[PDB]
Amino acid sequence: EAANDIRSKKVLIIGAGSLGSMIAENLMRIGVVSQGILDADLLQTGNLSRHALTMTSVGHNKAAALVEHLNRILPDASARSFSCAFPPESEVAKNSLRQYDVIIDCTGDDGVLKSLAAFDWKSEKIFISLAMTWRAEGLFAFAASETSFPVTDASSRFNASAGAWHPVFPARADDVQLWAAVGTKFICRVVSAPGRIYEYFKQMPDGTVEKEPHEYGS
Amino acid sequence: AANDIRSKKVLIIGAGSLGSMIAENLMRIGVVSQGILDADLLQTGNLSRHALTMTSVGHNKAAALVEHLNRILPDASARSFSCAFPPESEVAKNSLRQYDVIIDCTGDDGVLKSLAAFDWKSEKIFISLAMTWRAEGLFAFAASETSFPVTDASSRFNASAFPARADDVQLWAAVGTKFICRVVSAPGRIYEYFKQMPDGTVEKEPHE
Amino acid sequence: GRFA
Amino acid sequence: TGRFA
Ligand SMILES: *OP(=O)(O)OC[C@H]1O[C@@H](n2cnc3c(N)ncnc32)[C@H](O)[C@@H]1O
Ligand SMILES: *OP(=O)(O)OC[C@H]1O[C@@H](n2cnc3c(N)ncnc32)[C@H](O)[C@@H]1O
Ligand SMILES: [Mg+2]
Repeated sequence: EAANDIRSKKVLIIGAGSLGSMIAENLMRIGVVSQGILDADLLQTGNLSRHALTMTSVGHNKAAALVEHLNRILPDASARSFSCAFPPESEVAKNSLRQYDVIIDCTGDDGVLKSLAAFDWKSEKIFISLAMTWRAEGLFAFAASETSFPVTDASSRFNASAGAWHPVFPARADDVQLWAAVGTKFICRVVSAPGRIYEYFKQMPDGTVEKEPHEYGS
Repeated sequence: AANDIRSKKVLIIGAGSLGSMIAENLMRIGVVSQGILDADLLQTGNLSRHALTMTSVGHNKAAALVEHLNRILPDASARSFSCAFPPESEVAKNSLRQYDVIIDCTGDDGVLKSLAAFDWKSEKIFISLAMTWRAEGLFAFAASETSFPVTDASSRFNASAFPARADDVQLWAAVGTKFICRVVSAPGRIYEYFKQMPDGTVEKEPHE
Repeated sequence: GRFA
Repeated sequence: TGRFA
């Protein structure tokens, strides 16, 4: 349904780090041209082992540089940068964030969850939190369609779930790319059917991916 | 290091959807010595499922990918081959015979028999990776021979046999980079067919 | 049958 | 629950 098509939705992504940058790129390539990207940190050389950007963006704000990359993917790309932390201090910035339909949290920070729950979004939004486990052995994937973010329930679900190719080893580019692909699919499924959803994915040593709750396959 | 791809020279024949993303993944984990063999130009329609952007449209796929790969890390040492496999010059064929791991990402049955007909003049780790037409599956073949086993690879592909989006190809790029790293860590005759589900979960069926 |  | 993005 066109009214449940993310390609027509404005999509804020709070956190232009490893997972957020790769998700933002995935969404831009499928046609999500109206993206907001919020991050106050600068890119550094140690980030490049697990990021969408290159050395040309080292020293630049992570949001501004990500938005430059995104606006080179498609002719109608209209990505916009917010070089600050959430929540903003300006009232203009807050009003700009309140124009986005889908608010996608990719920070891994519990304080950001608390800030989302406290911000006055002034209308119903499709909230989507996404983060990985410490060695990228799994992916927490929470979603909700409410005027205020449900921080308590999200935290509860996260706590309840809680060579170098092996998932137990530290995270590499391919680990984050795998969970950016699984999270982009989760983001598109949530927008197609909004509601309270929670899923926990797991990378296995044989190269397979599993989900809790189980849905497809044996 | 003998089991470590970061110290191996890695030729990647095919700088398209799957091969561009695999190359980038490998560069970011530390595979700095890479070759990239492709003769076609990057097209605007390729970008929906590719590692590069509009700034590379109109440029040879190999050269553009190598320019991108050399900007990823300081020690990146990617090299471009703007010709189709096999080369025509005898210098070029010697250049390809310096690479340890030859990774075919073309999906072309002609390249498979070209690999078998090429004289590598040494043992290599050959890896062929391709997807089904709607990226519902991934064919993942590997071998460690002095000549590419084209008959057997074709057999295992035939036995296993909406439009693919960026999240479909990126998932398989990740799976394939993990397959590539498992093969170089324990070389041998390996074949595995993966399948993606609507929620991004992956199932596997290896050949015995 | 195969697409890279 | 430790989470890394
Ligand atoms: O877009 P796609 O999935 O078809 O990607 C295939 C890539 O493989 C390249 N290709 C095809 N045939 C060859 C040969 N013989 N040598 C090098 N590269 C080759 C396509 O150009 C595309 O990039
Ligand atoms: O690299 P990584 O997995 O740590 O990614 C986390 C990213 O999230 C950003 N972050 C952290 N806190 C915030 C707030 N409050 N607003 C926006 N982005 C935020 C980190 O800077 C990092 O890029
Ligand atoms: Mg830093």
